[PDB]
Amino acid sequence: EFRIAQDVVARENDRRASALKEDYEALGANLARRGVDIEAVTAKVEKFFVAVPSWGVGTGGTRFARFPGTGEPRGIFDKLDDCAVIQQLTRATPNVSLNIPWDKADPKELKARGDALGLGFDAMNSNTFSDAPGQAHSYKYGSLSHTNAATRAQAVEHNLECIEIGKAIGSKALTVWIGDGSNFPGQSNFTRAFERYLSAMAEIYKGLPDDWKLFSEHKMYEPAFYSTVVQDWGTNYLIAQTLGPKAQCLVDLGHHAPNTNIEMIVARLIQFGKLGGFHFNDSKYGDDDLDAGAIEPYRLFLVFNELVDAEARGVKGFHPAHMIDQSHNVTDPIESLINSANEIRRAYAQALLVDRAALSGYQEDNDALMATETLKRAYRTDVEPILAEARRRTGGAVDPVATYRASGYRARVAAERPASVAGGGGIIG
Amino acid sequence: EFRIAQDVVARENDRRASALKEDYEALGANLARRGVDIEAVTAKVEKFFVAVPSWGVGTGGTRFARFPGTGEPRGIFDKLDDCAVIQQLTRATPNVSLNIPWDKADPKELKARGDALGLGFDAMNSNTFSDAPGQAHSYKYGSLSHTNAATRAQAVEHNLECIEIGKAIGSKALTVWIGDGSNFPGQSNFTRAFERYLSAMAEIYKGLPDDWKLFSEHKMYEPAFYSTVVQDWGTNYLIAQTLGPKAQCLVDLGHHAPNTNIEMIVARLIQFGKLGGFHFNDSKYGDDDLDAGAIEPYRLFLVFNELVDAEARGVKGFHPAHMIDQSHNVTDPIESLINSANEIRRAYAQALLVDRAALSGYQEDNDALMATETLKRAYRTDVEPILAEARRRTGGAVDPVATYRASGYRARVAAERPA
Amino acid sequence: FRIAQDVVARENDRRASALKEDYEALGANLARRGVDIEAVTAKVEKFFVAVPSWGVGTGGTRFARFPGTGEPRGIFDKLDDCAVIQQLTRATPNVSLNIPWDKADPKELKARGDALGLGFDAMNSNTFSDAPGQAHSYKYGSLSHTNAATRAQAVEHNLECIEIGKAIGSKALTVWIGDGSNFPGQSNFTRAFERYLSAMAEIYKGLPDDWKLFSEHKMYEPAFYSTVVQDWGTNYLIAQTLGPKAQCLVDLGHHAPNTNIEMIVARLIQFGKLGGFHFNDSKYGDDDLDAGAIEPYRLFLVFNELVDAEARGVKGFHPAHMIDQSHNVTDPIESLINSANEIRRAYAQALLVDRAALSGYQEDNDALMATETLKRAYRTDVEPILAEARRRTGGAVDPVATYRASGYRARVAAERPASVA
Amino acid sequence: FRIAQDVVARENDRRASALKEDYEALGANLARRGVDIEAVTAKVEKFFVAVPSWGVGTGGTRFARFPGTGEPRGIFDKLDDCAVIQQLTRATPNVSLNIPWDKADPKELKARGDALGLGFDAMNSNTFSDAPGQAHSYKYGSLSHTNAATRAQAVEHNLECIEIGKAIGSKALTVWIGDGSNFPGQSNFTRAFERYLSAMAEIYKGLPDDWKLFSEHKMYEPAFYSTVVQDWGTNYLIAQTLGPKAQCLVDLGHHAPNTNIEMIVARLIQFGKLGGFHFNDSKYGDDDLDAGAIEPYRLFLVFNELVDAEARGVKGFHPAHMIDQSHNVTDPIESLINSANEIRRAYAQALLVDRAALSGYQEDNDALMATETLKRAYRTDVEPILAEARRRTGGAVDPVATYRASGYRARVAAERPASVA
Ligand SMILES: O=C[C@H](O)[C@H](O)[C@H](O)[C@H](O)CO
Ligand SMILES: O=C[C@H](O)[C@H](O)[C@H](O)[C@H](O)CO
Ligand SMILES: O=C[C@H](O)[C@H](O)[C@H](O)[C@H](O)CO
Ligand SMILES: OC[C@H]1O[C@H](O)[C@H](O)[C@H](O)[C@@H]1O
Ligand SMILES: [Mn+2]
Ligand SMILES: [Mn+2]
Ligand SMILES: [Mn+2]
Ligand SMILES: [Mn+2]
Ligand SMILES: [Mn+2]
Ligand SMILES: [Mn+2]
Ligand SMILES: [Mn+2]
Ligand SMILES: [Mn+2]
Ligand SMILES: [Mn+2]
Ligand SMILES: [Mn+2]
Repeated sequence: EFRIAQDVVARENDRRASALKEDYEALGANLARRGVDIEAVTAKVEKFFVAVPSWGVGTGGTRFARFPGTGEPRGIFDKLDDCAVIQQLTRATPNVSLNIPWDKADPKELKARGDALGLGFDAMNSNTFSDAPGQAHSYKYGSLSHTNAATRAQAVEHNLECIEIGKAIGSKALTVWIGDGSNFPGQSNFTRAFERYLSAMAEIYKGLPDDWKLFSEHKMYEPAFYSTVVQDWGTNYLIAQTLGPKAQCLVDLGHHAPNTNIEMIVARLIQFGKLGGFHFNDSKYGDDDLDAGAIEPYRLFLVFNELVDAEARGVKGFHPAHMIDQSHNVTDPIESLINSANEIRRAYAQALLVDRAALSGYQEDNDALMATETLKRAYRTDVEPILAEARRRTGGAVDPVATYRASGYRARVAAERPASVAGGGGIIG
Repeated sequence: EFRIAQDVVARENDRRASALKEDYEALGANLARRGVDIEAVTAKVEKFFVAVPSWGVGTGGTRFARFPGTGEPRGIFDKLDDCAVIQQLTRATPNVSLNIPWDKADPKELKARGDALGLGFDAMNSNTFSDAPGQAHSYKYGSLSHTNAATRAQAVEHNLECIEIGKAIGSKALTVWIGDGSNFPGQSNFTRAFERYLSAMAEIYKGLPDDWKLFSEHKMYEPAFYSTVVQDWGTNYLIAQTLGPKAQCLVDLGHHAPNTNIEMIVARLIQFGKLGGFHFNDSKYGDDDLDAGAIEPYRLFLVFNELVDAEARGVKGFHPAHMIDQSHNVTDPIESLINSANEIRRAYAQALLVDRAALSGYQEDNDALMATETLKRAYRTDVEPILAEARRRTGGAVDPVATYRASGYRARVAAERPA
Repeated sequence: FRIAQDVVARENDRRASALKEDYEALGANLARRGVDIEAVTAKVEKFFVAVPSWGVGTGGTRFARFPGTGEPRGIFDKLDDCAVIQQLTRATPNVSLNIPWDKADPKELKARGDALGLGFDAMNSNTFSDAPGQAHSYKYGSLSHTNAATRAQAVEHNLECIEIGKAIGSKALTVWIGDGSNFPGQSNFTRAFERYLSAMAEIYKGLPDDWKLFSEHKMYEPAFYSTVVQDWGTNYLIAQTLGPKAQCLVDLGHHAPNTNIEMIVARLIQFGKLGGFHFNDSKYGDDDLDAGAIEPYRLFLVFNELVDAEARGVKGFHPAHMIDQSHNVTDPIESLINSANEIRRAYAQALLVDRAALSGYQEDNDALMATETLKRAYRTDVEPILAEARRRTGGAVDPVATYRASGYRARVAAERPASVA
Repeated sequence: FRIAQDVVARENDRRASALKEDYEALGANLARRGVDIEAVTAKVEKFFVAVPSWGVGTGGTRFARFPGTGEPRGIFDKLDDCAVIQQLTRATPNVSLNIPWDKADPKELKARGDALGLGFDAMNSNTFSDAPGQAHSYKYGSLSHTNAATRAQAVEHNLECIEIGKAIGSKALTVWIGDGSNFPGQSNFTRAFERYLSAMAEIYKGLPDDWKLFSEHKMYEPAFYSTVVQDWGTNYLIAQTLGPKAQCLVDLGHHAPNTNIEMIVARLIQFGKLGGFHFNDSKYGDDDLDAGAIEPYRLFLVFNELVDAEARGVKGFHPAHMIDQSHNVTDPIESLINSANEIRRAYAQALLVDRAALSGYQEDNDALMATETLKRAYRTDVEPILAEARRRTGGAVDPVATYRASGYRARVAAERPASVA
């Protein structure tokens, strides 16, 4: 299937192939003068992928309000039709992460619907941070770390169910993020709470296929505003080290304390082989979940700088699971995921342009200036031509968001899907 | 009328009377040694009030979920009943802060309900951060500073409506907080948006009654995640200075950047007569909206230190409006509000024990240590006996939450309000 | 007796009647809550925190340093001042030394300590500033410097600190370094850490059987982009890699804005890697302000974790308590005196927590009463206990006051010359 | 000429050919975008940023300082080093002096400056550290000190700074103080601020008609609890209270974590009180790192505000640009060279922003395209424009590379004595 009319793609691409040729040829000539074959970079770029969050093709909100756009996806199947667009146009998101029970549906259908749309399935995402209809036990005071054995068991039961559904759709991992924490001093005993969590997580580990991975994800706060059981990579690490070889750490860029050097944390987890994967997005204040690289692009480059360095240093057995974890509250969800996904590839490409040998040289002789400049020369290089050409050759659009608006897709699904109503967000009932 | 049976309050008070006498008298003995009449403090304490927020009477939540308890208030009228409990037991919340359209109801009836319940109404809170049913223009991209004239006109009109309702219930102020901002660089033109906002607030100021005040409330972020038109007290001051004398700044404790010295911002505003009021709550990470004092009680005391100091220095016409802006996601909203209110009186109480003569002296001699230590001798004093005696003398409960749970009130309203 | 016994006496007498009233009032009040003020005072009496030798002198910032009168000229002077603090508070029997700032003949240090009734806490190495003669500079690092020769020299200095430590009775080595980078790309994170790990292992080898090696993390400063030991997570990896004797030292002001510090303490305790603390208060960065002066509640919440571990019966849990501060605008001695009191104050209040009730409210997810349970403890003015504790052990009911009355500062001011160049 | 003309020429001819390729490529790409590359280059050529006399010397922290070789000592060595920066970058024709640090005979300063091809930017008073002989200490504050005489001394010093300034061609006086407190209660916030506003009025009077007075805010350091001029809010209160000649100065690293700095800029511009900037970068606090070495996009966003100010043709908008960094682990010159380069880059890119389309996407609340419109400019490698601008004005294609080729560091190292060989 083709969510976008192939003629629209070819059309809009042809309307740009002229400029693209110039820019590309000019950049390839520059990189050439720098001992780099723009063709090897491009080659690698077309093969780099990140997963799109199913809960991301819909409009997000805040506790204060939600302002839905038009043609909002009604369910998981609609959401899949949308991601198919992002993939067709960028060729960088051939996989979708699901959230249960949100995208709960007949596995045969999901798998079937994806095969038609040319989409696969990334890591399963359990949900014990909200109560579903008929749920016997509330998650108000926690889930996997709740003081009630029955509630923890139910929480464990859910994650287990998530693994079955994923096993059936082709998923190879389970990411566990919970809001388990406390809003007040004394409310929780940090130790007992964690101990409970570790044990509960241990039972989930048993139900993990032999070729699967369990990813735990840390966050400093929200929904818990005083303490969070899985608050930082430190704790996260302790979890991965305890659970077993199949348990790794998930790093969501916007979940760190103000000014945290996030790229070091990536390196530390890589060092001890516990970097399960990422959750790309950007922010300025807290867990803002903004478009990848929209606020701090250099930071995103520095995170990939560690990733490429490991990739280059022959770090055997290093295939992190990349995913986009964003909330689009004031833009078309599709356009954002499209560009956020491209910004990720931009960062990657620039990281592949760094003179690794020259860098080591400067690090070794403590030449701080040239070291940081060595990185900058790569970051400064406008890799758009490479990202564009990569898309074109793989059958994507030279200019993704442009082709999309020209295809009219939004007005289209908008005419097929019911109208959404703007409402509160959760600060009150 | 009394939401809580008077016989239960009396019972629960006699039960603790003996102890309170012991503690109060020991405290009086201690304070007299420090040359402080415990009586004069109790006298001022039972006169300190702070209004409860209607939107805090029910369980709040986050963008990730909302976990309601039992007997949640069905509407504004339910909320007023629960606010009546809070006032009956603490005698510190004789007023309620409403939000329109959230609490929209017939002014005449709200007024009626309030009078019967012994409650009054504090500043009105306009709501142009969310779309009301039927609304012509969406506030998705802003309100008072929206690029589209029609949307700004609609925003202005909403606030003017808010003024009409409040005039009707005995309210004398309009607090304006908006989420206007941008989530991306370039998405907005900082100055132009601000210019629009000022122009829009100017119109509201124009329709403001002359026995009313206009409070603007700054916030660093949320809902906007890159820029916010009214981001800090700097922008806020510009705003109030421009609008006129009836427009002041409202300080919400959790709306500041990390490590910000908030008490200083409070002094500065008083110095330039632009401190309209507070939105009390506590926090640790962002605008957490936690019970006041539950995270940083000392920070709360320092804010009150500036309030009590202003009165000491002689500042005139300073009567900031005290309000509680909290969200209670995992506790009985009512019990939370009860202690938050008490905690606020606690900070005020201790700030009144500060020997200003001694303090001033150490400041002049640059004796930093004795200076800081002078504040600490006040803050370290357990003033609970004074807070309890004050409630006891004014019809309240020695142990508010204790008497509340003994009333089984929550079980009662949970039966009257199917879930 | 650095302070005349009659001064201490006279001053205690003048305040005896009030201490009696407040103490007995607090005793009654506490008795009503099922707490033995007596049992608390007795425990408070035995809570000791080590004073840093480098804190008894006026500290400064990169912009300036405003010394006071009577600044100590050397380690022996500092010890004399440390004895003033211990005599009056009775909460600081030990002193933490810094090599090479305090380097001196171990036998004289030991003798001056014994004579003053002072012992020596953990030894602190210094490879964050060059010393004269140094064959290699620590500009670009020390234990993790790219140059092996530089790392060797850092390792040697640490072993040397151990030797000095053994002679004066010390039982641990604390290692804090500025090693890091100010520019992205300057250092290869992983490689700099492997180097450090390799260097620390060697130091570990030189540890006595009854010694411990403490690694202290810090988010930034002097490194402004990356610090090798940046947070408790990296710190944990170090403790776990080096061995049983290796633990983590937590300095309150070394964390990112808003970091829940008490949790980290809880985490290290659970995994047996809580070596000790460096107490001090802060508001913006590693301010090193007097403990409890800014956030007294946070201090109490850290101690709540400390007292709870005891309550859970964690075995082999004996963390090293030390005060790590800089006093830039007060009399170093007066600040350390009160900082010591604030900590005993936090500790005291932690002991007043009705944990049986706390455990109840926690299990019942009664968040409000839970938090309220801690507050009942924290809101108690424990000063009478701290003062009575001092009296019974020969300290001053009002330390700073007795110190001012003794004219000590003025005395040492007339005895010590100010540094001119 | 500090650096040899044949070296510059040599290094430039060496890179001139490839520069041509890149430059013509950008002019091409910028043409298909509707931009005249030669228009940008002409403006870039005239973008100047003052160089701090204290920046040419290796910086340090409260823990240590590792001076490099050939350290300039005394204002004269310093001017000689700043001259290297101006010659190779051509973007720093003027120097900011700090009194008393660079105190000397005005006539000789002015004389030495013309000899080197340097002017003198705003004067910088210093009442945050005590100088030898000083009657009163600034330990507890200067312009806001509680002691009248201490404040008179500060006023007078600043006034002296204006006189030194008038004699060398300076037109403004920047006033940054450490004044604040480290403990709650120590200072009475309002009273201290009143004493400061009163003293500042005194200085204001000494300002010539064309002279301006810049006050600089800082969240913390050296004060660790509260600072008199803590934020831009207080700053504004000061500038609008002292008068038309007094404006606010904004040092990028003096803001609370996560603060939106470019917005503060806008707000001040709109109100005619943006006196100028102090460029540098940070990640934690006032790290005072090389501009754009940490968050280059933020530098651009600040500059996007500065450039838009030109277009909207704003009034009273004439910001004094100064670099205020501290180089602790690199050659002070090389750093200042690339910092001044990074600043021009920001400017160059902000200048490529299609204001028309931007404003278009703003009114339509088309946020994604709006942000993408900024990304199109910022994403453009404007180095070819930077090098070309340098080449046309007598600068070097690759400043640091030419600097290194000139072997200048080694030269001054041989002329100036270190502390140790
Ligand atoms: O904040 C929550 C984390 O980003 C999790 O990955 C979460 O599952 C995601 O936001 C979708 O719910
Ligand atoms: O962040 C919101 C501010 O605190 C406002 O006062 C708001 O109206 C209040 O929180 C109600 O939601
Ligand atoms: O920030 C530095 C840490 O406090 C270290 O413990 C340091 O060695 C101490 O301050 C003494 O210099
Ligand atoms: O003294 C160095 C500089 O650093 C300070 O933080 C301020 O930026 C001020 O400009 C001062 O002159
Ligand atoms: Mn995530
Ligand atoms: Mn940042
Ligand atoms: Mn998130
Ligand atoms: Mn508020
Ligand atoms: Mn804090
Ligand atoms: Mn709020
Ligand atoms: Mn320390
Ligand atoms: Mn420290
Ligand atoms: Mn500056
Ligand atoms: Mn600075």
